[PDB]
Amino acid sequence: AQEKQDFVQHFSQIVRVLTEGHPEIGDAIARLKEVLEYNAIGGKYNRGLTVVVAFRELVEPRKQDADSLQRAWTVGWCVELLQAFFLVADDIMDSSLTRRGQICWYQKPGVGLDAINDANLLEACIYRLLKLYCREQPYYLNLIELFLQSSYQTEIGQTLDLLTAPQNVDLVRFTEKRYKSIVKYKTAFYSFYLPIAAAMYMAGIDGEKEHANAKKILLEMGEFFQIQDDYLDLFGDPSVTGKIGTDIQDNKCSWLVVQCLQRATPEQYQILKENYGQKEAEKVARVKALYEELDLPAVFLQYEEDSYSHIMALIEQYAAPLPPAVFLGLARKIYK
Amino acid sequence: AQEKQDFVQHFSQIVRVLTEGHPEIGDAIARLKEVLEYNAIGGKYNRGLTVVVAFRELVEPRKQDADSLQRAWTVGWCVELLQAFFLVADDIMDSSLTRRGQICWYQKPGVGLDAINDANLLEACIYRLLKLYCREQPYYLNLIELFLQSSYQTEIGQTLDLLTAPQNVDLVRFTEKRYKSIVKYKTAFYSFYLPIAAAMYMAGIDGEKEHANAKKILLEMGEFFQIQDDYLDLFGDPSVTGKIGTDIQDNKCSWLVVQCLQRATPEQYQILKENYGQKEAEKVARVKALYEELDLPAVFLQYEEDSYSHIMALIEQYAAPLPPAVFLGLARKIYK
Ligand SMILES: Cc1ccc(-c2cc3c(N[C@H](Cc4ccccc4)P(=O)(O)O)ncnc3s2)cc1
Ligand SMILES: Cc1ccc(-c2cc3c(N[C@H](Cc4ccccc4)P(=O)(O)O)ncnc3s2)cc1
Ligand SMILES: [Cl-]
Ligand SMILES: [Cl-]
Repeated sequence: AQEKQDFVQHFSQIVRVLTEGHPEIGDAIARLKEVLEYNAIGGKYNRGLTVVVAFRELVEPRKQDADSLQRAWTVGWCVELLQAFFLVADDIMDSSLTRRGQICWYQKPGVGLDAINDANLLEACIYRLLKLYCREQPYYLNLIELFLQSSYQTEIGQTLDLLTAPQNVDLVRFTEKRYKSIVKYKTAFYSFYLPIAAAMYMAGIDGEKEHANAKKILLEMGEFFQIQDDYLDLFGDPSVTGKIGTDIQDNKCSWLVVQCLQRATPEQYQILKENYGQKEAEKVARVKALYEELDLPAVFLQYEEDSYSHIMALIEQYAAPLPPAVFLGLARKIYK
Repeated sequence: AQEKQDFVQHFSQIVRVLTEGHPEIGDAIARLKEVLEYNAIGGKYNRGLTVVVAFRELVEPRKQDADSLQRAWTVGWCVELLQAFFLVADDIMDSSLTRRGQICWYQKPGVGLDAINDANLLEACIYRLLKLYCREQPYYLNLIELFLQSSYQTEIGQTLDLLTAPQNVDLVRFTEKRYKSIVKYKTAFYSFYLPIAAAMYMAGIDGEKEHANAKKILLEMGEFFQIQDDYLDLFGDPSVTGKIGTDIQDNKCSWLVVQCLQRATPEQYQILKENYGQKEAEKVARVKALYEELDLPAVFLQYEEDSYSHIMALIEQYAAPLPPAVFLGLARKIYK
């Protein structure tokens, strides 16, 4: 909330600029506006904010002029638009209903599958903003390359997930090797690496060793973030989190299920194969209870402590010559 | 067919390279292969070929080494991948059934809406190929900018079309101003301008006057191409064309309907408002017949002659200092 204020006020500009002497596309543009208003707003904006906070921590207080700052808030919003893009499109693919307690864009009367083209525009906006605000800067190409690669990392990932978890009831697919691989591609690169990485390029730090080291820390934070994300879906107090859960109820390849699958006598595979993915609550319950009887909440605690220790070693070994404050900023947030 | 041979043999490489020491994404990559094989192949490859033919016509026979040529066949394939991307995604949005006489990707058993992520990968491949083959070249950024802008031109366009023509039976929307605007954004930039424009950049011709002039010729060729595309859907002998038509049968904003709407007594608006968009053949027929009784086939002939004259004036006035052979190559094809 120290720099969240200005970030969200700058949105109104993002839209002003994306929406304008080419008269008869005017209507398409109208609709672009509606799209962004509804789909870019209403999150907690952490990823986009990471770019701003990191940019401030990374630069000479000298070279942080109004223009510099203009570009940090933008490239921050470019990340929130990348996300909206995956989110709109995944929500169609998963046949989701709500998101941020609010009806999904594609479920709205009159949108439906038009949401496909809408998502594509969310993505297109990224590269419009980069041209409008950074075409001049030494790191212009680096930012295009980054976003593009982050998109591809993410898409490869979603493909893996879909292949793993048919919305075709199968647990043989749900392995640790595979789960780590899904999380890395689908959530970790775009959620942890993209934003620090963007800030670094903006700072003129483009050595692929520096990035090699930053990615290493960040990708592991990404694993924890998701593994914690999967724990809370079930056991996390829904008021503390802000969501009912459908990890079991929707045949997801959770961390939970992966670890239960690693730790279960055949007689237990069945009770899981019997009620994982069912709509009935009676069924949703007799997995939860199996998880509880495998002390998995306790196995999570064990992983959280290890993970934590490890992030700090990685920060110790690889943050240099960046301020650890970049990493500890994130670590603080995610280890709540 | 003079240079179509090598173009289609080079595909096999395109795939070899897009699909490879990161072991557990291996499956996602498998699937990418399936995606491209099925969706990049089976067209007539005109747009991608335009890049190759234009590259040859545009360069010093000196500077056309194996490497140069390697990059022309690629950036040609980059265009065929852009198209596959719009095509897969539009075919979902339109609830289409077949395409190239062949079941659409999304209708295949096990694909469905996963086709969304599949289309996104088709698009991602463009930028992988550009990095793999051109990162070094002076025009690398120009080609990224071009493709990105061509994507956005196209998406803006599809948005306009969707807004115009709810798959909501309305003719008031179907105007000439609007039709020209749909065709320009949705089909003309990516089909005519992208490929000549790509070849020019590859040739080191990047002046925005040169491109200003090339786009002018090409966008008008784009209008004709589509306007002819809409004529043939109905009256075009389906063996000469290679498609049954559902321009009327699917409430499309055709050239036909636009011109019939411009030329019709109220008593005729009704007969159109009565049977445009109906599945029944009896209904599909009593529009066709209205079109015939408005001598629209004859109005098409009148437009084809004018259009033709005009393309040549535009070529006369704006081709320089490019070989007219670049433009007359296309004009020859499209004016069949
Ligand atoms: C780079 C980066 C850094 C921090 C975060 C955080 C997300 C988050 C958060 N998420 C919400 C959902 C959620 C995720 C994980 C745990 C609990 C709730 P949403 O996506 O509805 O804003 N909730 C509470 N604190 C945090 S911190 C994300 C990315
Ligand atoms: C830049 C550019 C230049 C020429 C073409 C052509 C397409 C085409 C063509 N299309 C087929 C469909 C069709 C379009 C227009 C008229 C008749 C058929 P498809 O997309 O199944 O390959 N058929 C016959 N000749 C041609 S020439 C496209 C782009
Ligand atoms: Cl400046
Ligand atoms: Cl070379």
